[PDB]
Amino acid sequence: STLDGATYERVCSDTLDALCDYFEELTENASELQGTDVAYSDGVLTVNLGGQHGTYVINRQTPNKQIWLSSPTSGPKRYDFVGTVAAGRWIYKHSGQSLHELLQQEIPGILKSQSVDFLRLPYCS
Repeated sequence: STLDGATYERVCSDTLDALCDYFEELTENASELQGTDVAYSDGVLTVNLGGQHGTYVINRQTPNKQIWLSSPTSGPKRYDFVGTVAAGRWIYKHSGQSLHELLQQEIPGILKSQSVDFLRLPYCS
């Protein structure tokens, strides 16, 4: 393939909607961590983890049929989808790790209060 426009929109929506839900799950449980907030609109997911840890941005970029990521520690990446509507993952041309594996690497050390597993979410097969 590539995912055509309609399929990309469905897969991207499912991927990002679930990530938003999970980041809300993690940050609403971490009640002791102040200055955190999750915002989500227009295909842009914002995870502000405070003044020390910075802000993640994960967003749909429709013209490119990609998901873009900016991490306060590892910087920017553009992800393409590989797979089908049934199962797939988001991959970046200069890393072996999927989007969700990157978050699994970087987030647990920040949210030490939580048991973190991004690999249970849709579209990281």
